[PDB]
Amino acid sequence: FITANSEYSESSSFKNTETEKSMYTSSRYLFPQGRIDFTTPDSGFDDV
Amino acid sequence: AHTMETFSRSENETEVKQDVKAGLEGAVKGWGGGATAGHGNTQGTITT
Repeated sequence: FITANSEYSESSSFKNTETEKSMYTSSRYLFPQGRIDFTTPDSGFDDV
Repeated sequence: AHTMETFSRSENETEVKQDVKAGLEGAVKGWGGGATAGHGNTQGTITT
């Protein structure tokens, strides 16, 4: 004499992305010409 | 002149799935009935 029905459908979804980037550049141009010296009194040299 | 270039890359990917299902039914003297159930689980992972 009677019929009954029930349904229950549940769903879940999840996504997660993490991105990290890093860059570094270092340039050095070294163009020497020479060295200059001064004489300290402790050296004992006549040019002081 | 001296140039040195080094490159490395790693890719990892993982996937897991798991589905469960169940069901039941029966009737006596027309007093019928049924039931059903389900469950799912999907996990992914990408690492670069």
